[PDB]
Amino acid sequence: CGVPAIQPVLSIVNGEEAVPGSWPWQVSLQDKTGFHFCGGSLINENWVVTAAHCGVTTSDVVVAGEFDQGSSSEKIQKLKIAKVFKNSKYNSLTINNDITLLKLSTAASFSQTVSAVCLPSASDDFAAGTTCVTTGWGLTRYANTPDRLQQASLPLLSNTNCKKYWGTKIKDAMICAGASGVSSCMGDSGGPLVCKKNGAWTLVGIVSWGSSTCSTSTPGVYARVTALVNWVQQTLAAN
Amino acid sequence: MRPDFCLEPPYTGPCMARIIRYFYNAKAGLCQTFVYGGCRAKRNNFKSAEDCLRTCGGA
Repeated sequence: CGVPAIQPVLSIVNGEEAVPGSWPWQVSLQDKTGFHFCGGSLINENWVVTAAHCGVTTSDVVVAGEFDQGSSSEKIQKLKIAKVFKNSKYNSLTINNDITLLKLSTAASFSQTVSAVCLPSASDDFAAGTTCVTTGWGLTRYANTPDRLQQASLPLLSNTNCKKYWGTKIKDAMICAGASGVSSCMGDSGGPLVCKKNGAWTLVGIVSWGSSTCSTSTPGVYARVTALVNWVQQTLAAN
Repeated sequence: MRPDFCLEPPYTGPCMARIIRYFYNAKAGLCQTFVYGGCRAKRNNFKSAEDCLRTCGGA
């Protein structure tokens, strides 16, 4: 996990186009017509982790190995969802514990462009200031989504600095990043916020919420994976 | 008469999803589609045009 066969090249609002297939765990969650409503991350061949507010159902599909959503010829994997596991602790009012697991009907076929992201340990400490990366097909301007996968490098923010803006809206299962000239935006939700752990890309956050206008000067808020990974492991073990 | 929430403009919310929902547009008299972010939906937000028209039609 966490090691792309195709290495990404780094120099979402104000992000940049990613190298095709360089973020193999990134999936697009679409309805039966192919409409992209959220992103997600493969954690293994049979499971995808995304945001709870995305409201995924077994009627939606997981699209893996995609780069250009405008290309009909591009080879991809449309995977059906067998069951959806929304964290029962998801708070629809505070948005805390914003995570959902998707169990695929048929396993994804891992390859050069399709593989898993690593999951952190509940005790992992990713320091504030750490430069991480987020990816997705969300709006690049606050409008239709970009056809090609975008990426952006951004720093993790301490809860103290994040609260300087969002105050008490920041809960224990949330982690902030950004306010650095880039911003996640409509369509990015459920997607990954990854940071390197001993050289491997590890899922530290899941795109959740933030500026209602996708402002690049405001902290972006993500579901804190370290606070939710035990639930992830327990769910996989029992299913 | 119809609920006043039917006269409120569509509300995307702070979440970053791209979910298709319907809202009643009193200026046109029809329910139109809009992008909902996934959380904190206001009441003029429906999963189908039919639900929207049955709740806000004519406002």
